[PDB]
Amino acid sequence: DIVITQDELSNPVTSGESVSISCRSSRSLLYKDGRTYLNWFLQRPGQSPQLLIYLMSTRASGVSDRFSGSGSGTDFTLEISRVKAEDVGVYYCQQFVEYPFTFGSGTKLEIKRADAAPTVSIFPPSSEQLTSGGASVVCFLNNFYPKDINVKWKIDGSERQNGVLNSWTDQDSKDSTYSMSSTLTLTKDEYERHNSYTCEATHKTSTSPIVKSFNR
Amino acid sequence: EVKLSESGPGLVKPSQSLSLTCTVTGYSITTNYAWTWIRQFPGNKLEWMGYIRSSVITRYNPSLKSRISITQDTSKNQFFLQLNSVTTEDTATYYCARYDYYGNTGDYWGQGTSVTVSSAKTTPPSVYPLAPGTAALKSSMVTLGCLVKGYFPEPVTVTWNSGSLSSGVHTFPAVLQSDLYTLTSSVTVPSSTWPSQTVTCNVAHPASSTKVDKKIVPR
Ligand SMILES: COC(=O)[C@H]1[C@@H](OC(=O)c2ccccc2)C[C@@H]2CC[C@H]1N2C
Repeated sequence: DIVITQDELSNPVTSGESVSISCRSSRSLLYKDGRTYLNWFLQRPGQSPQLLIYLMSTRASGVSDRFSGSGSGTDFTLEISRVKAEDVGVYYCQQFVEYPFTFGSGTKLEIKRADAAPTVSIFPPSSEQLTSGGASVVCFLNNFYPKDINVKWKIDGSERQNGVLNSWTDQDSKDSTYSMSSTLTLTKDEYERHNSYTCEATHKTSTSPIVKSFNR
Repeated sequence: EVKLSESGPGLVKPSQSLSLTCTVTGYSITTNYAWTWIRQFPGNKLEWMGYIRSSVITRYNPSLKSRISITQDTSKNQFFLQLNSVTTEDTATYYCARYDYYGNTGDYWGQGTSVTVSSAKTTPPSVYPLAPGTAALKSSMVTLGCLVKGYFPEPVTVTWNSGSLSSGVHTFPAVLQSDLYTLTSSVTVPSSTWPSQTVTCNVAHPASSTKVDKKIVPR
Protein backbone atom coordinates (compact mmCIF):
# COMPACT_ATOMS: atom_id res chain seq x y z
CA ASP A 1 0.00 0.00 0.00
CA ILE A 2 2.14 2.84 1.33
CA VAL A 3 5.64 2.75 -0.10
CA ILE A 4 8.37 3.84 2.24
CA THR A 5 11.66 4.91 0.72
CA GLN A 6 14.97 5.25 2.56
CA ASP A 7 18.04 7.17 1.61
CA GLU A 8 21.35 5.39 1.26
CA LEU A 9 24.30 6.56 3.35
CA SER A 10 26.98 7.34 0.75
CA ASN A 11 29.79 7.47 3.28
CA PRO A 12 31.00 5.72 6.43
CA VAL A 13 30.74 7.52 9.74
CA THR A 14 33.67 7.80 12.14
CA SER A 15 32.95 6.94 15.77
CA GLY A 16 32.09 10.20 17.51
CA GLU A 17 30.53 11.81 14.47
CA SER A 18 26.74 12.19 14.24
CA VAL A 19 24.66 11.17 11.26
CA SER A 20 21.13 11.68 9.97
CA ILE A 21 19.24 8.87 8.25
CA SER A 22 16.07 9.68 6.32
CA CYS A 23 12.96 7.99 5.09
CA ARG A 24 9.96 9.16 3.07
CA SER A 25 6.36 8.03 2.78
CA SER A 26 4.10 8.16 -0.30
CA ARG A 27 1.29 9.32 2.03
CA SER A 28 1.24 11.47 5.17
CA LEU A 29 1.73 9.49 8.39
CA LEU A 30 0.30 12.31 10.47
CA TYR A 31 -2.94 11.03 11.95
CA LYS A 32 -6.12 12.81 13.09
CA ASP A 33 -4.89 12.59 16.74
CA GLY A 34 -1.88 14.77 15.91
CA ARG A 35 0.61 11.90 16.30
CA THR A 36 2.82 10.75 13.44
CA TYR A 37 2.95 6.94 13.19
CA LEU A 38 6.46 6.22 12.05
CA ASN A 39 8.79 3.72 13.71
CA TRP A 40 12.56 3.32 13.42
CA PHE A 41 14.30 0.00 14.09
CA LEU A 42 17.93 -1.05 14.19
CA GLN A 43 18.86 -4.53 13.06
CA ARG A 44 22.37 -5.23 14.24
CA PRO A 45 24.37 -7.83 12.29
CA GLY A 46 22.79 -11.22 13.04
CA GLN A 47 20.07 -10.01 15.38
CA SER A 48 16.32 -9.34 15.40
CA PRO A 49 15.16 -5.75 14.65
CA GLN A 50 15.10 -3.59 17.83
CA LEU A 51 12.68 -0.67 18.05
CA LEU A 52 14.44 2.65 18.59
CA ILE A 53 11.71 5.20 18.04
CA TYR A 54 7.95 5.08 17.61
CA LEU A 55 5.44 7.86 16.94
CA MET A 56 8.20 9.51 14.92
CA SER A 57 10.02 10.98 17.93
CA THR A 58 9.42 8.86 21.06
CA ARG A 59 12.34 6.71 22.15
CA ALA A 60 11.50 3.14 23.01
CA SER A 61 12.20 2.08 26.53
CA GLY A 62 15.90 1.57 27.26
CA VAL A 63 17.08 3.13 24.00
CA SER A 64 20.13 5.39 24.20
CA ASP A 65 19.32 9.10 24.22
CA ARG A 66 21.84 9.39 21.33
CA PHE A 67 18.91 8.40 19.08
CA SER A 68 16.31 10.99 18.22
CA GLY A 69 13.61 11.21 15.59
CA SER A 70 11.98 14.12 13.80
CA GLY A 71 10.05 14.86 10.70
CA SER A 72 7.02 16.32 9.02
CA GLY A 73 4.18 14.08 7.87
CA THR A 74 6.01 12.54 4.87
CA ASP A 75 9.79 13.05 5.47
CA PHE A 76 11.46 11.61 8.56
CA THR A 77 14.87 11.72 10.09
CA LEU A 78 16.66 9.61 12.62
CA GLU A 79 19.62 11.44 14.11
CA ILE A 80 22.31 9.25 15.70
CA SER A 81 24.49 11.44 17.90
CA ARG A 82 28.10 10.43 18.63
CA VAL A 83 28.01 7.21 16.72
CA LYS A 84 29.66 4.18 18.38
CA ALA A 85 31.05 1.05 16.72
CA GLU A 86 28.13 -0.89 18.16
CA ASP A 87 25.63 1.21 16.24
CA VAL A 88 26.56 -0.57 13.01
CA GLY A 89 23.66 -2.34 11.29
CA VAL A 90 20.64 -1.60 9.13
CA TYR A 91 18.10 1.01 10.14
CA TYR A 92 14.50 0.52 9.01
CA CYS A 93 11.48 2.72 9.12
CA GLN A 94 7.96 1.38 9.34
CA GLN A 95 4.64 3.16 8.89
CA PHE A 96 1.78 2.47 11.27
CA VAL A 97 -1.07 4.38 9.62
CA GLU A 98 -2.42 1.97 7.00
CA TYR A 99 -2.67 -1.79 6.74
CA PRO A 100 -0.47 -3.64 5.95
CA PHE A 101 2.13 -1.83 8.00
CA THR A 102 4.95 -1.64 5.52
CA PHE A 103 8.63 -1.25 6.12
CA GLY A 104 11.30 0.64 4.26
CA SER A 105 14.08 -1.42 2.71
CA GLY A 106 16.66 -0.15 5.20
CA THR A 107 19.69 2.10 5.41
CA LYS A 108 23.01 0.44 6.27
CA LEU A 109 25.31 2.37 8.60
CA GLU A 110 29.01 1.76 8.00
CA ILE A 111 31.57 2.92 10.54
CA LYS A 112 34.74 4.57 9.30
CA ARG A 113 37.94 3.57 11.06
CA ALA A 114 41.68 3.53 10.40
CA ASP A 115 42.81 1.39 7.47
CA ALA A 116 43.85 -2.12 8.54
CA ALA A 117 45.56 -4.75 6.45
CA PRO A 118 44.15 -8.27 6.52
CA THR A 119 45.73 -11.01 8.56
CA VAL A 120 45.94 -13.78 6.00
CA SER A 121 46.13 -17.51 6.81
CA ILE A 122 46.12 -20.46 4.43
CA PHE A 123 45.14 -24.03 5.26
CA PRO A 124 45.70 -27.29 3.40
CA PRO A 125 42.93 -29.85 3.03
CA SER A 126 42.52 -32.01 6.14
CA SER A 127 43.41 -35.71 5.93
CA GLU A 128 39.78 -36.44 6.88
CA GLN A 129 38.48 -34.64 3.77
CA LEU A 130 41.10 -36.25 1.56
CA THR A 131 39.90 -39.77 2.54
CA SER A 132 36.44 -38.80 1.23
CA GLY A 133 38.13 -37.78 -2.04
CA GLY A 134 37.71 -34.01 -1.62
CA ALA A 135 40.25 -31.22 -1.16
CA SER A 136 39.32 -27.74 0.03
CA VAL A 137 42.04 -25.17 0.51
CA VAL A 138 40.93 -22.34 2.80
CA CYS A 139 42.24 -18.83 3.12
CA PHE A 140 41.09 -16.43 5.83
CA LEU A 141 41.64 -12.70 5.35
CA ASN A 142 40.74 -11.31 8.75
CA ASN A 143 40.14 -7.95 10.42
CA PHE A 144 40.74 -5.53 7.61
CA TYR A 145 39.35 -2.07 6.68
CA PRO A 146 38.04 -0.83 4.28
CA LYS A 147 35.87 -3.70 3.00
CA ASP A 148 37.21 -3.68 -0.54
CA ILE A 149 39.58 -6.59 -1.10
CA ASN A 150 40.68 -8.97 -3.82
CA VAL A 151 41.84 -12.53 -3.35
CA LYS A 152 43.67 -14.49 -6.05
CA TRP A 153 44.53 -18.17 -5.88
CA LYS A 154 47.63 -19.52 -7.58
CA ILE A 155 48.53 -23.19 -8.02
CA ASP A 156 52.15 -23.88 -8.99
CA GLY A 157 52.40 -20.23 -9.92
CA SER A 158 49.33 -20.21 -12.20
CA GLU A 159 46.15 -18.23 -11.41
CA ARG A 160 43.19 -20.41 -10.56
CA GLN A 161 39.67 -19.01 -10.96
CA ASN A 162 37.40 -22.05 -10.93
CA GLY A 163 36.26 -23.82 -7.79
CA VAL A 164 36.64 -20.70 -5.59
CA LEU A 165 33.87 -19.59 -3.27
CA ASN A 166 34.13 -16.47 -1.16
CA SER A 167 32.25 -15.24 1.89
CA TRP A 168 32.40 -11.88 3.65
CA THR A 169 31.35 -11.05 7.20
CA ASP A 170 29.31 -8.01 8.08
CA GLN A 171 31.21 -5.17 9.73
CA ASP A 172 32.31 -6.04 13.26
CA SER A 173 30.34 -4.28 16.03
CA LYS A 174 33.43 -3.94 18.23
CA ASP A 175 36.41 -3.10 16.01
CA SER A 176 34.60 -2.04 12.79
CA THR A 177 36.65 -4.34 10.57
CA TYR A 178 35.66 -6.93 8.01
CA SER A 179 36.78 -10.43 7.29
CA MET A 180 36.55 -12.75 4.34
CA SER A 181 37.06 -16.48 3.71
CA SER A 182 38.00 -17.88 0.34
CA THR A 183 37.82 -21.61 -0.31
CA LEU A 184 39.22 -23.34 -3.33
CA THR A 185 37.66 -26.76 -3.78
CA LEU A 186 39.24 -29.51 -5.94
CA THR A 187 39.03 -33.29 -6.02
CA LYS A 188 41.71 -35.17 -4.11
CA ASP A 189 43.20 -36.32 -7.38
CA GLU A 190 43.38 -32.77 -8.79
CA TYR A 191 44.88 -31.60 -5.50
CA GLU A 192 47.60 -34.29 -5.65
CA ARG A 193 48.61 -33.13 -9.17
CA HIS A 194 50.13 -29.90 -7.86
CA ASN A 195 52.52 -28.78 -5.22
CA SER A 196 52.36 -25.12 -4.28
CA TYR A 197 49.11 -23.41 -3.30
CA THR A 198 48.94 -19.68 -2.79
CA CYS A 199 46.36 -17.20 -1.54
CA GLU A 200 47.16 -13.56 -2.50
CA ALA A 201 45.28 -10.67 -0.89
CA THR A 202 45.24 -7.26 -2.48
CA HIS A 203 43.95 -4.41 -0.34
CA LYS A 204 44.43 -0.61 -0.26
CA THR A 205 46.89 -0.85 2.66
CA SER A 206 49.69 -2.02 0.35
CA THR A 207 50.63 -1.93 -3.31
CA SER A 208 52.04 -5.45 -3.01
CA PRO A 209 49.69 -8.36 -2.26
CA ILE A 210 49.92 -10.29 0.99
CA VAL A 211 50.91 -13.76 -0.15
CA LYS A 212 50.46 -16.91 1.93
CA SER A 213 51.36 -20.32 0.54
CA PHE A 214 52.10 -23.94 1.38
CA ASN A 215 53.62 -26.87 -0.49
CA ARG A 216 51.72 -30.13 -0.51
CA GLU B 1 10.51 -11.57 31.77
CA VAL B 2 8.29 -10.52 28.84
CA LYS B 3 9.72 -12.02 25.70
CA LEU B 4 8.60 -13.96 22.64
CA SER B 5 10.13 -17.15 21.33
CA GLU B 6 9.47 -18.73 17.90
CA SER B 7 9.69 -22.42 17.22
CA GLY B 8 8.97 -24.78 14.38
CA PRO B 9 10.52 -26.68 11.50
CA GLY B 10 13.43 -25.10 9.68
CA LEU B 11 12.59 -26.85 6.42
CA VAL B 12 9.25 -27.43 4.67
CA LYS B 13 8.60 -28.94 1.25
CA PRO B 14 6.94 -26.90 -1.48
CA SER B 15 3.16 -27.23 -1.50
CA GLN B 16 3.02 -28.19 2.16
CA SER B 17 2.05 -25.95 5.05
CA LEU B 18 4.52 -24.00 7.16
CA SER B 19 3.55 -23.86 10.86
CA LEU B 20 5.31 -21.81 13.51
CA THR B 21 4.62 -21.22 17.18
CA CYS B 22 5.26 -18.05 19.16
CA THR B 23 5.44 -18.61 22.90
CA VAL B 24 4.83 -15.52 24.99
CA THR B 25 6.76 -15.55 28.26
CA GLY B 26 6.56 -13.54 31.43
CA TYR B 27 3.14 -12.25 30.71
CA SER B 28 -0.33 -13.47 29.68
CA ILE B 29 -1.21 -13.57 25.98
CA THR B 30 -4.63 -12.27 27.00
CA THR B 31 -3.16 -8.79 27.37
CA ASN B 32 -4.50 -6.59 24.62
CA TYR B 33 -1.92 -6.38 21.87
CA ALA B 34 -1.70 -7.25 18.21
CA TRP B 35 0.23 -10.49 18.25
CA THR B 36 2.05 -10.23 14.97
CA TRP B 37 4.05 -12.26 12.45
CA ILE B 38 6.68 -10.56 10.29
CA ARG B 39 9.12 -12.16 7.90
CA GLN B 40 12.44 -11.13 6.49
CA PHE B 41 13.51 -12.43 3.08
CA PRO B 42 17.00 -13.24 1.87
CA GLY B 43 18.22 -9.74 0.95
CA ASN B 44 16.60 -8.43 4.09
CA LYS B 45 13.25 -6.99 2.97
CA LEU B 46 10.69 -7.09 5.79
CA GLU B 47 7.05 -8.07 5.27
CA TRP B 48 4.22 -7.65 7.76
CA MET B 49 2.21 -10.88 7.55
CA GLY B 50 -0.69 -10.36 9.96
CA TYR B 51 -1.87 -10.27 13.55
CA ILE B 52 -4.29 -11.83 15.96
CA ARG B 53 -5.95 -9.83 18.69
CA SER B 54 -8.51 -10.67 21.34
CA SER B 55 -7.89 -14.40 20.86
CA VAL B 56 -9.94 -14.73 17.66
CA ILE B 57 -9.73 -11.60 15.51
CA THR B 58 -7.12 -11.55 12.71
CA ARG B 59 -6.05 -9.57 9.66
CA TYR B 60 -3.50 -10.46 7.04
CA ASN B 61 -1.39 -8.92 4.34
CA PRO B 62 -3.28 -9.22 1.03
CA SER B 63 0.05 -10.34 -0.47
CA LEU B 64 -0.50 -13.68 1.25
CA LYS B 65 -3.86 -14.17 -0.48
CA SER B 66 -5.88 -16.90 1.22
CA ARG B 67 -2.83 -18.85 2.39
CA ILE B 68 -2.36 -17.57 5.94
CA SER B 69 -4.11 -18.36 9.19
CA ILE B 70 -3.06 -17.05 12.60
CA THR B 71 -4.62 -18.68 15.64
CA GLN B 72 -4.09 -18.69 19.37
CA ASP B 73 -4.09 -21.23 22.23
CA THR B 74 -4.60 -19.13 25.33
CA SER B 75 -4.06 -22.22 27.60
CA LYS B 76 -0.47 -22.48 26.30
CA ASN B 77 0.19 -18.70 26.04
CA GLN B 78 0.96 -19.27 22.33
CA PHE B 79 -0.06 -17.99 18.96
CA PHE B 80 0.51 -19.71 15.69
CA LEU B 81 1.25 -19.01 12.06
CA GLN B 82 0.08 -21.40 9.39
CA LEU B 83 1.04 -20.56 5.83
CA ASN B 84 -0.35 -22.94 3.27
CA SER B 85 0.82 -24.03 -0.17
CA VAL B 86 4.35 -22.79 0.35
CA THR B 87 6.84 -22.16 -2.40
CA THR B 88 10.54 -21.38 -2.43
CA GLU B 89 9.53 -17.68 -2.33
CA ASP B 90 8.38 -18.26 1.29
CA THR B 91 11.95 -18.99 2.38
CA ALA B 92 12.60 -16.35 5.08
CA THR B 93 13.36 -15.69 8.71
CA TYR B 94 10.05 -15.50 10.55
CA TYR B 95 9.60 -13.27 13.55
CA CYS B 96 6.83 -12.85 16.02
CA ALA B 97 6.25 -9.52 17.71
CA ARG B 98 3.83 -7.74 19.95
CA TYR B 99 2.47 -4.43 18.63
CA ASP B 100 0.40 -1.87 20.50
CA TYR B 101 -1.89 0.82 19.18
CA TYR B 102 0.97 3.32 18.84
CA GLY B 103 3.28 1.00 16.90
CA ASN B 104 5.39 0.23 19.93
CA THR B 105 6.79 -3.32 20.06
CA GLY B 106 8.94 -2.70 23.12
CA ASP B 107 11.63 -5.38 23.30
CA TYR B 108 8.94 -7.81 22.18
CA TRP B 109 10.36 -9.25 18.93
CA GLY B 110 11.30 -12.89 18.85
CA GLN B 111 14.81 -14.13 17.98
CA GLY B 112 13.62 -15.30 14.57
CA THR B 113 13.34 -18.75 13.02
CA SER B 114 14.71 -19.55 9.61
CA VAL B 115 12.37 -21.51 7.38
CA THR B 116 13.67 -22.87 4.12
CA VAL B 117 11.14 -24.08 1.59
CA SER B 118 12.84 -26.71 -0.53
CA SER B 119 12.54 -30.26 -1.78
CA ALA B 120 16.23 -30.87 -0.96
CA LYS B 121 17.09 -33.49 1.66
CA THR B 122 18.24 -32.66 5.18
CA THR B 123 21.96 -33.40 5.31
CA PRO B 124 24.29 -33.02 8.29
CA PRO B 125 27.66 -31.31 7.80
CA SER B 126 31.07 -32.91 7.52
CA VAL B 127 33.34 -30.93 9.87
CA TYR B 128 37.02 -30.71 8.93
CA PRO B 129 39.81 -29.22 11.01
CA LEU B 130 41.86 -26.37 9.58
CA ALA B 131 45.37 -26.52 11.05
CA PRO B 132 48.40 -24.52 9.81
CA GLY B 133 50.68 -26.17 7.19
CA THR B 134 53.93 -25.86 9.17
CA ALA B 135 55.28 -23.37 11.71
CA ALA B 136 55.39 -19.56 11.30
CA LEU B 137 56.07 -16.41 13.39
CA LYS B 138 55.49 -17.75 16.94
CA SER B 139 55.46 -15.92 20.33
CA SER B 140 52.46 -14.12 18.75
CA MET B 141 49.14 -15.37 17.33
CA VAL B 142 47.99 -18.49 15.47
CA THR B 143 44.81 -18.86 13.44
CA LEU B 144 42.91 -22.15 13.36
CA GLY B 145 39.57 -23.00 11.82
CA CYS B 146 36.87 -25.43 11.03
CA LEU B 147 35.36 -26.18 7.64
CA VAL B 148 31.69 -27.11 7.85
CA LYS B 149 30.84 -28.69 4.55
CA GLY B 150 27.84 -30.13 2.79
CA TYR B 151 24.84 -29.51 5.03
CA PHE B 152 21.24 -28.58 4.45
CA PRO B 153 19.29 -26.57 5.48
CA GLU B 154 20.65 -23.54 7.34
CA PRO B 155 21.55 -22.85 10.08
CA VAL B 156 24.50 -24.34 11.84
CA THR B 157 25.88 -22.99 15.09
CA VAL B 158 29.66 -22.99 15.56
CA THR B 159 31.38 -22.53 18.91
CA TRP B 160 34.97 -22.99 20.00
CA ASN B 161 35.86 -24.86 23.25
CA SER B 162 32.13 -25.08 24.00
CA GLY B 163 31.85 -21.30 23.98
CA SER B 164 34.83 -20.63 26.28
CA LEU B 165 36.68 -19.36 23.23
CA SER B 166 34.64 -16.38 22.12
CA SER B 167 37.04 -13.57 21.34
CA GLY B 168 38.92 -13.72 18.03
CA VAL B 169 36.32 -15.93 16.30
CA HIS B 170 34.97 -15.30 12.78
CA THR B 171 32.19 -17.53 11.52
CA PHE B 172 31.53 -16.77 7.90
CA PRO B 173 28.19 -16.76 6.07
CA ALA B 174 27.49 -20.04 4.34
CA VAL B 175 27.65 -20.42 0.59
CA LEU B 176 25.06 -22.61 -1.13
CA GLN B 177 25.85 -24.88 -4.02
CA SER B 178 24.00 -27.91 -5.40
CA ASP B 179 21.53 -27.77 -2.45
CA LEU B 180 24.34 -27.99 0.10
CA TYR B 181 25.88 -25.28 2.23
CA THR B 182 29.47 -24.79 3.26
CA LEU B 183 30.84 -22.41 5.84
CA THR B 184 34.06 -21.93 7.75
CA SER B 185 34.91 -20.47 11.11
CA SER B 186 38.30 -19.15 12.20
CA VAL B 187 39.65 -18.64 15.69
CA THR B 188 42.82 -16.82 16.57
CA VAL B 189 44.67 -17.67 19.77
CA PRO B 190 48.11 -16.98 21.26
CA SER B 191 50.78 -19.34 19.86
CA SER B 192 51.60 -20.12 23.51
CA THR B 193 48.19 -21.77 24.01
CA TRP B 194 48.12 -24.12 20.99
CA PRO B 195 48.92 -26.87 20.58
CA SER B 196 49.79 -27.11 24.29
CA GLN B 197 46.16 -26.38 25.15
CA THR B 198 43.46 -27.93 23.02
CA VAL B 199 41.19 -26.08 20.67
CA THR B 200 37.97 -27.78 19.47
CA CYS B 201 35.20 -26.51 17.24
CA ASN B 202 31.67 -27.55 18.12
CA VAL B 203 29.22 -27.59 15.24
CA ALA B 204 25.52 -28.01 15.80
CA HIS B 205 23.03 -28.67 13.04
CA PRO B 206 19.66 -28.80 14.77
CA ALA B 207 17.80 -29.59 11.59
CA SER B 208 19.44 -33.03 11.42
CA SER B 209 19.78 -33.47 15.23
CA THR B 210 23.55 -33.57 14.84
CA LYS B 211 26.35 -31.95 16.81
CA VAL B 212 29.99 -32.64 16.09
CA ASP B 213 33.16 -31.72 17.91
CA LYS B 214 36.38 -31.52 15.99
CA LYS B 215 39.62 -31.10 17.91
CA ILE B 216 42.21 -29.17 15.92
CA VAL B 217 45.46 -31.18 16.05
CA PRO B 218 48.79 -29.98 14.64
CA ARG B 219 49.82 -31.28 11.23
C1 LIG C 1 -5.07 0.62 10.01
O1 LIG C 1 -5.28 0.98 11.40
C2 LIG C 1 -4.38 1.88 11.91
O2 LIG C 1 -3.34 2.18 11.35
C3 LIG C 1 -4.76 2.45 13.28
C4 LIG C 1 -3.96 1.78 14.43
O3 LIG C 1 -3.91 0.35 14.21
C5 LIG C 1 -4.93 -0.40 14.73
O4 LIG C 1 -6.00 0.07 15.13
C6 LIG C 1 -4.62 -1.85 14.80
C7 LIG C 1 -5.66 -2.77 15.05
C8 LIG C 1 -5.34 -4.14 15.14
C9 LIG C 1 -4.03 -4.53 14.94
C10 LIG C 1 -3.00 -3.63 14.68
C11 LIG C 1 -3.29 -2.27 14.61
C12 LIG C 1 -2.50 2.27 14.45
C13 LIG C 1 -2.46 3.83 14.45
C14 LIG C 1 -3.42 4.42 15.51
C15 LIG C 1 -4.79 4.49 14.79
C16 LIG C 1 -4.56 4.00 13.34
N1 LIG C 1 -3.09 4.26 13.17
C17 LIG C 1 -2.81 5.68 12.71
